[PDB]
Amino acid sequence: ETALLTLDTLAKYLQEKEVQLDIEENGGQRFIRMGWRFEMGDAAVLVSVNDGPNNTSRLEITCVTQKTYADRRAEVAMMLNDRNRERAFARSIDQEGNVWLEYVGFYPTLAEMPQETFDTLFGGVLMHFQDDYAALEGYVPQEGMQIQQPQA
Amino acid sequence: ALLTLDTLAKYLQEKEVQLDIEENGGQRFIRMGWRFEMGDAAVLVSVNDGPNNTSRLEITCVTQKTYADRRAEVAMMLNDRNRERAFARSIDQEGNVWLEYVGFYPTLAEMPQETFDTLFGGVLMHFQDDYAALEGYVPQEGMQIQQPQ
Ligand SMILES: [Br-]
Ligand SMILES: [K+]
Repeated sequence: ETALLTLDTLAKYLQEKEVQLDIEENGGQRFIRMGWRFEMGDAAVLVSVNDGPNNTSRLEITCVTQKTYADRRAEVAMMLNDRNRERAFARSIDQEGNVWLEYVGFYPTLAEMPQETFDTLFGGVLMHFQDDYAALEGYVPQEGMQIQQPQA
Repeated sequence: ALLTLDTLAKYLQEKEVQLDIEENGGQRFIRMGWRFEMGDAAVLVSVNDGPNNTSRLEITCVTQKTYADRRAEVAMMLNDRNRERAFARSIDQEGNVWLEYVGFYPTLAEMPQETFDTLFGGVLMHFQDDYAALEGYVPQEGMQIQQPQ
């Protein structure tokens, strides 16, 4: 009804789920920074809302592994390549070997952004990232991977 | 002007785009061919209405040129672009190159023509950039200068 796409609206949604976060600023652009501890390793999660021309804004969510895989770079690139076609989101491995998963959505500026939609999107990003992270780490627990993992 | 496939097709048709609406599986989608200076492409658009009152808007471009002989090199090139630029690039087993946009919206979200045109334009521009890099494109042929008349 009244919640629009702004960094403060998304921070509130994250706070409401008791996610610990800080709001930072580089250049002119503010962003939300979060740490996240997955079963198989730690990660950074970033969120920003960037305005553009033509009254359109970009919601960007980014996950990056703390762990690095520089010694398996070609192998990882091909694994991520196949997921980039079959699934949502954009994965890559950088020169240092950290693995990234990114989301970019384009919205009319100050579009309605309901809590349910953001939670679905955000949860979706984390679940896809966790799946890739589990594959890199060869993590395949007997009980199966928990769909909902604590930031802890 | 809500997010429905029919709305998006109206926006494209308003811009004189040639398109067909098709059904595969249970999902309807818009199918288009696109001509770039360095090669042709398939361009697909769908709106998939999912759970938690959230829908996915998907826009996909696929090169008709193929790069299977260069698969590893292309994969690394796309990888680096996937880190630094919008959207998700990949190369498939046949060697065709894909660029995907997958956006999440409240179901039946407002989707003004100005935003869709910016989004759709941005996808095409990014894909053209990648296609140009793959092909090493340089304008090869000049303007014919003979006038009307
Ligand atoms: Br993406
Ligand atoms: K998916």
